Amino acid sequence: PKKVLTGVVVSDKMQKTVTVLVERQFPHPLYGKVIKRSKKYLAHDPEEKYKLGDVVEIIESRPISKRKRFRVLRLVESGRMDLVEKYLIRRQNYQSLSK
Amino acid sequence: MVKIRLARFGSKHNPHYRIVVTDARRKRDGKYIEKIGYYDPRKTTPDWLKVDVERARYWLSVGAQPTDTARRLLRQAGVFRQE
Amino acid sequence: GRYIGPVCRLCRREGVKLYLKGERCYSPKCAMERRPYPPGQHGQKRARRPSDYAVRLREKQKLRRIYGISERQFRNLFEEASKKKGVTGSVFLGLLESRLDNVVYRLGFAVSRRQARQLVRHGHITVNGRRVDLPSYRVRPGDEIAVAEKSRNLELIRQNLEAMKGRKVGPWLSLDVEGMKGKFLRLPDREDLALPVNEQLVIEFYSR
Amino acid sequence: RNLSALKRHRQSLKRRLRNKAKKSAIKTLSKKAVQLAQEGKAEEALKIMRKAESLIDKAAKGSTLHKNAAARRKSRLMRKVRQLLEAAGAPLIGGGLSA
RNA sequence: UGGAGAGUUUGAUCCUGGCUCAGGGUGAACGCUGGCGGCGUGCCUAAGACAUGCAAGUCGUGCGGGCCGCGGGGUUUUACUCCGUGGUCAGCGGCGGACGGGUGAGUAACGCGUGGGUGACCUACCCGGAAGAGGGGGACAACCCGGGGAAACUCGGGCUAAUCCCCCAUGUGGACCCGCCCCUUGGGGUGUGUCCAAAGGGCUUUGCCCGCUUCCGGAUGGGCCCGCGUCCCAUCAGCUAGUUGGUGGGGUAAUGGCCCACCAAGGCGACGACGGGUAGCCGGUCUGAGAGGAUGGCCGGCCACAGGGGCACUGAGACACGGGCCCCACUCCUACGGGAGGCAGCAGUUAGGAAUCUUCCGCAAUGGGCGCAAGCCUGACGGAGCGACGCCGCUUGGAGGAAGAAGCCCUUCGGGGUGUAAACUCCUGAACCCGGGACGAAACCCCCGAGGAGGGGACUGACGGUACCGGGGUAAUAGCGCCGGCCAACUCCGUGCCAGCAGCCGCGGUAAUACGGAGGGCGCGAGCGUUACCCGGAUUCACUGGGCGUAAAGGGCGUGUAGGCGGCCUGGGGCGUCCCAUGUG
RNA sequence: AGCCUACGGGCAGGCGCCGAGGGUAGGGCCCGUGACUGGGGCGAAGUCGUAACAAGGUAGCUGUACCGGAAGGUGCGGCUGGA
Ligand SMILES: [Mg+2]
Ligand SMILES: [Mg+2]
Ligand SMILES: [Mg+2]
Ligand SMILES: [Mg+2]
Ligand SMILES: [Mg+2]
Ligand SMILES: [Mg+2]
Ligand SMILES: [Mg+2]
Ligand SMILES: [Mg+2]
Ligand SMILES: [Mg+2]
Ligand SMILES: [Mg+2]
Ligand SMILES: [Mg+2]
Ligand SMILES: [Mg+2]
Ligand SMILES: [Mg+2]
Ligand SMILES: [Mg+2]
Ligand SMILES: [Mg+2]
Ligand SMILES: [Mg+2]
Ligand SMILES: [Mg+2]
Ligand SMILES: [Mg+2]
Ligand SMILES: [Mg+2]
Ligand SMILES: [Mg+2]
Ligand SMILES: [Mg+2]
Ligand SMILES: [Mg+2]
Ligand SMILES: [Mg+2]
Ligand SMILES: [Mg+2]
Ligand SMILES: [Mg+2]
Ligand SMILES: [Mg+2]
Ligand SMILES: [Mg+2]
Ligand SMILES: [Mg+2]
Ligand SMILES: [Mg+2]
Ligand SMILES: [Mg+2]
Ligand SMILES: [Mg+2]
Ligand SMILES: [Mg+2]
Ligand SMILES: [Mg+2]
Ligand SMILES: [Mg+2]
Ligand SMILES: [Mg+2]
Ligand SMILES: [Mg+2]
Ligand SMILES: [Mg+2]
Ligand SMILES: [Mg+2]
Ligand SMILES: [Mg+2]
Ligand SMILES: [Mg+2]
Ligand SMILES: [Mg+2]
Ligand SMILES: [Mg+2]
Ligand SMILES: [Mg+2]
Ligand SMILES: [Mg+2]
Ligand SMILES: [Mg+2]
Ligand SMILES: [Mg+2]
Ligand SMILES: [Mg+2]
Ligand SMILES: [Mg+2]
Ligand SMILES: [Mg+2]
Ligand SMILES: [Mg+2]
Ligand SMILES: [Mg+2]
Ligand SMILES: [Mg+2]
Ligand SMILES: [Mg+2]
Ligand SMILES: [Mg+2]
Ligand SMILES: [Mg+2]
Ligand SMILES: [Mg+2]
Ligand SMILES: [Mg+2]
Ligand SMILES: [Mg+2]
Ligand SMILES: [Mg+2]
Ligand SMILES: [Mg+2]
Ligand SMILES: [Mg+2]
Ligand SMILES: [Mg+2]
Ligand SMILES: [Mg+2]
Ligand SMILES: [Mg+2]
Ligand SMILES: [Mg+2]
Ligand SMILES: [Mg+2]
Ligand SMILES: [Mg+2]
Ligand SMILES: [Mg+2]
Ligand SMILES: [Mg+2]
Ligand SMILES: [Mg+2]
Ligand SMILES: [Mg+2]
Ligand SMILES: [Mg+2]
Ligand SMILES: [Mg+2]
Ligand SMILES: [Mg+2]
Ligand SMILES: [Mg+2]
Ligand SMILES: [Mg+2]
Ligand SMILES: [Mg+2]
Ligand SMILES: [Mg+2]
Ligand SMILES: [Mg+2]
Ligand SMILES: [Mg+2]
Ligand SMILES: [Mg+2]
Ligand SMILES: [Mg+2]
Ligand SMILES: [Mg+2]
Ligand SMILES: [Mg+2]
Ligand SMILES: [Mg+2]
Ligand SMILES: [Mg+2]
Ligand SMILES: [Mg+2]
Ligand SMILES: [Mg+2]
Ligand SMILES: [Mg+2]
Ligand SMILES: [Mg+2]
Ligand SMILES: [Mg+2]
Ligand SMILES: [Mg+2]
Ligand SMILES: [Mg+2]
Ligand SMILES: [Mg+2]
Ligand SMILES: [Mg+2]
Ligand SMILES: [Mg+2]
Ligand SMILES: [Mg+2]
Ligand SMILES: [Mg+2]
Ligand SMILES: [Mg+2]
Ligand SMILES: [Mg+2]
Ligand SMILES: [Mg+2]
Ligand SMILES: [Mg+2]
Ligand SMILES: [Mg+2]
Ligand SMILES: [Mg+2]
Ligand SMILES: [Mg+2]
Ligand SMILES: [Mg+2]
Ligand SMILES: [Mg+2]
Ligand SMILES: [Mg+2]
Ligand SMILES: [Mg+2]
Ligand SMILES: [Mg+2]
Ligand SMILES: [Mg+2]
Ligand SMILES: [Mg+2]
Ligand SMILES: [Mg+2]
Ligand SMILES: [Mg+2]
Ligand SMILES: [Mg+2]
Ligand SMILES: [Mg+2]
Ligand SMILES: [Mg+2]
Ligand SMILES: [Mg+2]
Ligand SMILES: [Mg+2]
Ligand SMILES: [Mg+2]
Ligand SMILES: [Mg+2]
Ligand SMILES: [Mg+2]
Ligand SMILES: [Mg+2]
Ligand SMILES: [Mg+2]
Ligand SMILES: [Mg+2]
Ligand SMILES: [Mg+2]
Ligand SMILES: [Mg+2]
Ligand SMILES: [Mg+2]
Ligand SMILES: [Mg+2]
Ligand SMILES: [Mg+2]
Ligand SMILES: [Mg+2]
Ligand SMILES: [Mg+2]
Ligand SMILES: [Mg+2]
Ligand SMILES: [Mg+2]
Ligand SMILES: [Mg+2]
Ligand SMILES: [Mg+2]
Ligand SMILES: [Mg+2]
Ligand SMILES: [Mg+2]
Ligand SMILES: [Mg+2]
Ligand SMILES: [Mg+2]
Ligand SMILES: [Mg+2]
Ligand SMILES: [Mg+2]
Ligand SMILES: [Mg+2]
Ligand SMILES: [Mg+2]
Ligand SMILES: [Mg+2]
Ligand SMILES: [Mg+2]
Ligand SMILES: [Mg+2]
Ligand SMILES: [Mg+2]
Ligand SMILES: [Mg+2]
Ligand SMILES: [Mg+2]
Ligand SMILES: [Mg+2]
Ligand SMILES: [Mg+2]
Ligand SMILES: [Mg+2]
Ligand SMILES: [Mg+2]
Ligand SMILES: [Mg+2]
Ligand SMILES: [Mg+2]
Ligand SMILES: [Mg+2]
Ligand SMILES: [Mg+2]
Ligand SMILES: [Mg+2]
Ligand SMILES: [Mg+2]
Ligand SMILES: [Mg+2]
Ligand SMILES: [Mg+2]
Ligand SMILES: [Mg+2]
Ligand SMILES: [Mg+2]
Ligand SMILES: [Mg+2]
Ligand SMILES: [Mg+2]
Ligand SMILES: [Mg+2]
Ligand SMILES: [Mg+2]
Ligand SMILES: [Mg+2]
Ligand SMILES: [Mg+2]
Ligand SMILES: [Mg+2]
Ligand SMILES: [Mg+2]
Ligand SMILES: [Mg+2]
Ligand SMILES: [Mg+2]
Ligand SMILES: [Mg+2]
Ligand SMILES: [Mg+2]
Ligand SMILES: [Mg+2]
Ligand SMILES: [Mg+2]
Ligand SMILES: [Mg+2]
Ligand SMILES: [Mg+2]
Ligand SMILES: [Mg+2]
Ligand SMILES: [Mg+2]
Ligand SMILES: [Mg+2]
Ligand SMILES: [Mg+2]
Ligand SMILES: [Mg+2]
Ligand SMILES: [Mg+2]
Ligand SMILES: [Mg+2]
Ligand SMILES: [Mg+2]
Ligand SMILES: [Mg+2]
Ligand SMILES: [Mg+2]
Ligand SMILES: [Mg+2]
Ligand SMILES: [Mg+2]
Ligand SMILES: [Mg+2]
Ligand SMILES: [Mg+2]
Ligand SMILES: [Mg+2]
Ligand SMILES: [Mg+2]
Ligand SMILES: [Mg+2]
Ligand SMILES: [Mg+2]
Ligand SMILES: [Mg+2]
Ligand SMILES: [Mg+2]
Ligand SMILES: [Mg+2]
Ligand SMILES: [Mg+2]
Ligand SMILES: [Mg+2]
Ligand SMILES: [Mg+2]
Ligand SMILES: [Mg+2]
Ligand SMILES: [Mg+2]
Ligand SMILES: [Mg+2]
Ligand SMILES: [Mg+2]
Ligand SMILES: [Mg+2]
Ligand SMILES: [Mg+2]
Ligand SMILES: [Mg+2]
Ligand SMILES: [Mg+2]
Ligand SMILES: [Mg+2]
Ligand SMILES: [Mg+2]
Ligand SMILES: [Mg+2]
Ligand SMILES: [Mg+2]
Ligand SMILES: [Mg+2]
Ligand SMILES: [Mg+2]
Ligand SMILES: [Mg+2]
Ligand SMILES: [Mg+2]
Ligand SMILES: [Mg+2]
Ligand SMILES: [Mg+2]
Ligand SMILES: [Mg+2]
Ligand SMILES: [Mg+2]
Ligand SMILES: [Mg+2]
Ligand SMILES: [Mg+2]
Ligand SMILES: [Mg+2]
Ligand SMILES: [Mg+2]
Ligand SMILES: [Mg+2]
Ligand SMILES: [Mg+2]
Ligand SMILES: [Mg+2]
Ligand SMILES: [Mg+2]
Ligand SMILES: [Mg+2]
Ligand SMILES: [Mg+2]
Ligand SMILES: [Mg+2]
Ligand SMILES: [Mg+2]
Ligand SMILES: [Mg+2]
Ligand SMILES: [Mg+2]
Ligand SMILES: [Mg+2]
Ligand SMILES: [Mg+2]
Ligand SMILES: [Mg+2]
Ligand SMILES: [Mg+2]
Ligand SMILES: [Mg+2]
Ligand SMILES: [Mg+2]
Ligand SMILES: [Mg+2]
Ligand SMILES: [Mg+2]
Ligand SMILES: [Mg+2]
Ligand SMILES: [Mg+2]
Ligand SMILES: [Mg+2]
Ligand SMILES: [Mg+2]
Ligand SMILES: [Mg+2]
Ligand SMILES: [Mg+2]
Ligand SMILES: [Mg+2]
Ligand SMILES: [Mg+2]
Ligand SMILES: [Mg+2]
Ligand SMILES: [Zn+2]
Repeated sequence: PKKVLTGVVVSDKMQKTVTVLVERQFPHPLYGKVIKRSKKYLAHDPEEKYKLGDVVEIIESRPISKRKRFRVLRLVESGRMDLVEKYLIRRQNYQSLSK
Repeated sequence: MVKIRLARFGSKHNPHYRIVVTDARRKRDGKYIEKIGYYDPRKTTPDWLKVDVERARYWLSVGAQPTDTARRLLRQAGVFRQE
Repeated sequence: GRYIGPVCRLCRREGVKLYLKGERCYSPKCAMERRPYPPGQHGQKRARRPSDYAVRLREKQKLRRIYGISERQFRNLFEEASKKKGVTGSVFLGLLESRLDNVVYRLGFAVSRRQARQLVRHGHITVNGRRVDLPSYRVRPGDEIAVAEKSRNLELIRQNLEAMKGRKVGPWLSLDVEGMKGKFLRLPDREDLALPVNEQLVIEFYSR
Repeated sequence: RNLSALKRHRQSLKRRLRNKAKKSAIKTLSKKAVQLAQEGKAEEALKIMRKAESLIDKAAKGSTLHKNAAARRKSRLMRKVRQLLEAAGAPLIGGGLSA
């Protein structure tokens, strides 16, 4: 109840807010192979104490804004830009797709 | 308010009511809060009636409401006899 | 509505003796023993090699003709015989001999499986002291399959039952020639039945 | 077709008037007070505030304004009157707000 | 506890490979045919248009009055009008009209499903608990007068009642600013100040009851939010100004860019954003060995809509199918100023279509609304009607009866076949006639008790003289498909690549078991076939369970990004994985 | 500036915001259709040659380029699925 999950911060540009990226894995319905999948969450940070590259725990909470519906609960471990880079690079490549 | 009443079942000409608590606004034969007993209006069998008086007491207390014919069946099932 | 019509032609087609009728089928012909070959203009021509289907078919129809029962009914049983755990082959036969009108024949009250149905519909029958006219009736074990009150005194009934005494019948059956009563001791059995039909053939036929 | 559902409609019209009339008095009285509050005259800016708080709860009895909405008004209402008079004045009248 | 394949590429073979068929299924329709009954089911198309009738009201125990009855009169007596009572018509007032009933248009969405959150919320009537009702005042319909209008309706003037509206008091308690305490999102407790209550009606009248006011709790219902699951196109690759977030405010029952001012410059996307296309979703349903595939009509749950499109009002609850307003289209009335209407409720009509029903009975039952109750209303519902449309039961007889009638068919002219088949004999007795005849119906209500528990007493059946029981009792419809191989079933004649058949392979050009008729046969049977659609077979999108040297298929070759995958040993964590219990399902 | 009023205020009315829809203009997608035209498929007989299957009577095929009524020919390089 009041779901809670862990993920890395990938954005802090917003006022009193951070974007958290959370992975999750599970067996493919027909092919079994444990496949990964993830999703960004806008979290409420009423002090911007949490910063880029921070791994955290966000909890289901009362609606703060249009997209914000989770407050950051606690810092899991600081500094992990390596993960942020993966997500940023994943983005970079999108440029190399259009026409 | 919440009611205790009979929802028809069984074939045509073969009625087989089912004592139950549901909201009055339900559609009779609709989705009910919980069954509390059955009652065959033709006694085609020995157990032509039955009630779980355990919970039936609970419902009447929390604020339930029987039909006047759900009254007959509960009374007969000895729900109001206290001693 | 059941069969109706030339039955001994069936005797001839399946090639086997089908004991449907009374006296005749024991006389010098169930139609047979005078025309052992099949009906039609041919029949007595060099017989043609039969397909797997021919076999599974006939062996199936032979069992159906035997009980002189409908295709819709016959089928609804086979499937019902599958749901039940226990050798579907033998079980299906089981549900067959439990069929009321048939009980009446195996209890000797009738000369034919067909005249058995007649006696039944016309209501000359009872089961635990209650008239019944539906040949379909599934006779449970331990049932007083007696002749009807009114029916007792009757040229046929008396005659059939009279002829019946002494003749011990049915390992799972109990004839009481006294009150013309009889009981379904229990569901029959694999070897308690004898019939010119490999039941496995019918199983294979209804696989398609 | 003469279904006397218009019995209800004729009523809803008589009703709508009482509701609107009740509510306008509130809004206007509420403003007439806060304007006196920001201005300075606490001697009566509060005198009017009581008249509001009452008039609110008044209609709050009826089918008009109801629920926590009665509070929501009285909240923001006397909330604003406090800060306005708080702009140099001190709670002159004992009425309304509690020191 | 469950798994079958065949035909067709060649002179022949093996393999590859497509096509086709046998199966099951249907809200079906069409052809031919058609006896009985029970339970079911029945506009899938034009969310096109609808004549008529019926579908939501009820309370005189909230209040005044109009009309009409019956009982009484009134003041010493009379005008009369007063009282009592019953009905009735509207009005004021209360509760219900948001349920129930219909439809799939729209919606690709927290819509739905599933599991959770709400310290961010509401909840009429019902139940439990705490406390309270003193006093005063007002208005508007009905009614009366006048006037406008064809009508619908409407303007002005004048009285009046109340559980309608309003002021004053008591404040159990509650609301709000502020402080403190505790807890931690707006949860709970407390102090000072301010603010808020109420309606009477009935009877067996000093007593009981229906009702009213405030607060807390419960039950039920519901709003909002979140994880995950939910269609085709990548020949849609980039998307975005309320756009993403912040502060303050607006609005709501409540969170939130839901709306607003100011600020910051962000939010989303190959894990498929944006765009286009299609679609109500589910429990379930159909198929399949299963894994899968397909599907959402009947029933139940949720949603959305009520000719199209907006909007708010009343209310606990609505943007409200049979309420209100505006615009658009259609219908109708008009005296041209103006006015009325909404079947996707039940029947029925019309258009469309291959195709989908009775303008029936009844509130007796169940359920719903209102009422102290009596009772009232209820096309919800319970029944009946029509349609082989589906499922199931069932009839057209049963036993005897010739080395075998007649007729027809074949013939090696000896005979063979239909064939125990028919006739005939006997036996039973669908239909029909007569008698009897329900269950469903005990509670509301009435006395005993106390108006409780308990006991006792009485009323009510549409279906229906129906089911069913008993007595009498007549032998009493049979079709349709197929017969070359798949594939059960063969001969005669006609026809001569003609007429025609055909699901694939193929048949017919004088000798056709394939065309047409006949005889016979096979298969089903009140049905049989046909067309359409879905799964199957199809192991042919292959996870289960396929392949790529020559049969369709390795990129012309490298480098490398994201992704996917990764050696031996020791320890920590316990996400995946696994076991148990429990909740839900 | 009308109405109500216990004079505190209310109603009506007015203005503005948004606003159904309508109008004008310009873009995007999709559908129907269009003289004429391009190739593709099928059909009793057709006309012209004979490129391919055997050295197919110049080994064939292929990418490309130019040329020719037509298959096709030839140049350059490639393949053997030719010797
Ligand atoms: Mg798991
Ligand atoms: Mg926001
Ligand atoms: Mg915010
Ligand atoms: Mg590039
Ligand atoms: Mg691209
Ligand atoms: Mg490009
Ligand atoms: Mg482009
Ligand atoms: Mg239920
Ligand atoms: Mg009753
Ligand atoms: Mg069938
Ligand atoms: Mg009898
Ligand atoms: Mg099978
Ligand atoms: Mg199979
Ligand atoms: Mg109306
Ligand atoms: Mg009325
Ligand atoms: Mg009303
Ligand atoms: Mg096993
Ligand atoms: Mg099986
Ligand atoms: Mg082929
Ligand atoms: Mg061929
Ligand atoms: Mg070939
Ligand atoms: Mg060949
Ligand atoms: Mg060849
Ligand atoms: Mg060859
Ligand atoms: Mg093949
Ligand atoms: Mg195919
Ligand atoms: Mg089929
Ligand atoms: Mg259908
Ligand atoms: Mg027809
Ligand atoms: Mg049914
Ligand atoms: Mg029917
Ligand atoms: Mg429709
Ligand atoms: Mg449909
Ligand atoms: Mg229509
Ligand atoms: Mg009616
Ligand atoms: Mg009504
Ligand atoms: Mg009505
Ligand atoms: Mg009178
Ligand atoms: Mg009178
Ligand atoms: Mg009189
Ligand atoms: Mg007189
Ligand atoms: Mg008088
Ligand atoms: Mg007079
Ligand atoms: Mg009177
Ligand atoms: Mg009245
Ligand atoms: Mg009223
Ligand atoms: Mg009330
Ligand atoms: Mg509804
Ligand atoms: Mg509905
Ligand atoms: Mg219905
Ligand atoms: Mg229904
Ligand atoms: Mg309808
Ligand atoms: Mg309908
Ligand atoms: Mg649909
Ligand atoms: Mg949702
Ligand atoms: Mg969602
Ligand atoms: Mg959800
Ligand atoms: Mg949920
Ligand atoms: Mg749940
Ligand atoms: Mg919830
Ligand atoms: Mg509540
Ligand atoms: Mg609740
Ligand atoms: Mg209510
Ligand atoms: Mg209470
Ligand atoms: Mg209290
Ligand atoms: Mg007034
Ligand atoms: Mg008036
Ligand atoms: Mg007057
Ligand atoms: Mg006139
Ligand atoms: Mg007046
Ligand atoms: Mg008055
Ligand atoms: Mg008065
Ligand atoms: Mg008064
Ligand atoms: Mg303290
Ligand atoms: Mg404390
Ligand atoms: Mg607090
Ligand atoms: Mg509280
Ligand atoms: Mg406080
Ligand atoms: Mg005061
Ligand atoms: Mg007061
Ligand atoms: Mg007195
Ligand atoms: Mg008293
Ligand atoms: Mg008394
Ligand atoms: Mg009362
Ligand atoms: Mg408490
Ligand atoms: Mg509690
Ligand atoms: Mg409550
Ligand atoms: Mg609700
Ligand atoms: Mg909830
Ligand atoms: Mg709500
Ligand atoms: Mg899921
Ligand atoms: Mg989703
Ligand atoms: Mg699905
Ligand atoms: Mg695509
Ligand atoms: Mg395209
Ligand atoms: Mg594009
Ligand atoms: Mg792009
Ligand atoms: Mg662009
Ligand atoms: Mg802006
Ligand atoms: Mg805010
Ligand atoms: Mg509210
Ligand atoms: Mg707020
Ligand atoms: Mg927005
Ligand atoms: Mg804000
Ligand atoms: Mg703004
Ligand atoms: Mg602005
Ligand atoms: Mg700012
Ligand atoms: Mg700045
Ligand atoms: Mg700036
Ligand atoms: Mg800026
Ligand atoms: Mg940018
Ligand atoms: Mg950007
Ligand atoms: Mg993603
Ligand atoms: Mg896409
Ligand atoms: Mg559909
Ligand atoms: Mg839809
Ligand atoms: Mg499913
Ligand atoms: Mg289906
Ligand atoms: Mg299965
Ligand atoms: Mg399945
Ligand atoms: Mg359908
Ligand atoms: Mg329908
Ligand atoms: Mg709409
Ligand atoms: Mg509309
Ligand atoms: Mg209400
Ligand atoms: Mg509303
Ligand atoms: Mg709506
Ligand atoms: Mg409505
Ligand atoms: Mg509306
Ligand atoms: Mg309607
Ligand atoms: Mg209304
Ligand atoms: Mg118009
Ligand atoms: Mg006209
Ligand atoms: Mg006219
Ligand atoms: Mg006219
Ligand atoms: Mg005129
Ligand atoms: Mg005129
Ligand atoms: Mg005018
Ligand atoms: Mg007009
Ligand atoms: Mg209709
Ligand atoms: Mg109508
Ligand atoms: Mg209808
Ligand atoms: Mg119709
Ligand atoms: Mg029609
Ligand atoms: Mg037509
Ligand atoms: Mg019907
Ligand atoms: Mg009832
Ligand atoms: Mg009732
Ligand atoms: Mg009484
Ligand atoms: Mg009455
Ligand atoms: Mg009525
Ligand atoms: Mg009726
Ligand atoms: Mg009905
Ligand atoms: Mg038919
Ligand atoms: Mg017909
Ligand atoms: Mg049948
Ligand atoms: Mg002889
Ligand atoms: Mg012969
Ligand atoms: Mg002969
Ligand atoms: Mg003959
Ligand atoms: Mg011959
Ligand atoms: Mg001859
Ligand atoms: Mg011979
Ligand atoms: Mg002869
Ligand atoms: Mg004769
Ligand atoms: Mg005899
Ligand atoms: Mg005779
Ligand atoms: Mg008899
Ligand atoms: Mg009869
Ligand atoms: Mg009779
Ligand atoms: Mg009688
Ligand atoms: Mg009762
Ligand atoms: Mg009683
Ligand atoms: Mg009743
Ligand atoms: Mg009642
Ligand atoms: Mg008494
Ligand atoms: Mg009494
Ligand atoms: Mg009692
Ligand atoms: Mg009767
Ligand atoms: Mg009757
Ligand atoms: Mg009679
Ligand atoms: Mg006779
Ligand atoms: Mg006959
Ligand atoms: Mg006969
Ligand atoms: Mg066939
Ligand atoms: Mg054949
Ligand atoms: Mg054939
Ligand atoms: Mg065949
Ligand atoms: Mg065939
Ligand atoms: Mg000809
Ligand atoms: Mg000829
Ligand atoms: Mg010939
Ligand atoms: Mg030939
Ligand atoms: Mg032929
Ligand atoms: Mg024939
Ligand atoms: Mg069939
Ligand atoms: Mg068919
Ligand atoms: Mg389809
Ligand atoms: Mg298929
Ligand atoms: Mg296959
Ligand atoms: Mg195939
Ligand atoms: Mg394939
Ligand atoms: Mg295959
Ligand atoms: Mg796969
Ligand atoms: Mg393969
Ligand atoms: Mg190749
Ligand atoms: Mg290669
Ligand atoms: Mg290649
Ligand atoms: Mg290549
Ligand atoms: Mg390339
Ligand atoms: Mg690189
Ligand atoms: Mg790269
Ligand atoms: Mg990697
Ligand atoms: Mg490893
Ligand atoms: Mg790894
Ligand atoms: Mg080691
Ligand atoms: Mg290791
Ligand atoms: Mg170590
Ligand atoms: Mg390890
Ligand atoms: Mg774990
Ligand atoms: Mg364990
Ligand atoms: Mg377990
Ligand atoms: Mg479990
Ligand atoms: Mg459980
Ligand atoms: Mg469990
Ligand atoms: Mg269960
Ligand atoms: Mg003054
Ligand atoms: Mg606005
Ligand atoms: Mg604007
Ligand atoms: Mg527009
Ligand atoms: Mg516009
Ligand atoms: Mg426009
Ligand atoms: Mg222009
Ligand atoms: Mg289009
Ligand atoms: Mg064009
Ligand atoms: Mg062109
Ligand atoms: Mg052309
Ligand atoms: Mg073609
Ligand atoms: Mg052609
Ligand atoms: Mg050459
Ligand atoms: Mg040559
Ligand atoms: Mg040459
Ligand atoms: Mg050369
Ligand atoms: Mg060569
Ligand atoms: Mg070339
Ligand atoms: Mg090429
Ligand atoms: Mg030339
Ligand atoms: Mg040319
Ligand atoms: Mg040249
Ligand atoms: Mg070369
Ligand atoms: Mg090379
Ligand atoms: Mg080379
Ligand atoms: Mg070479
Ligand atoms: Mg060669
Ligand atoms: Mg060589
Ligand atoms: Zn025989």
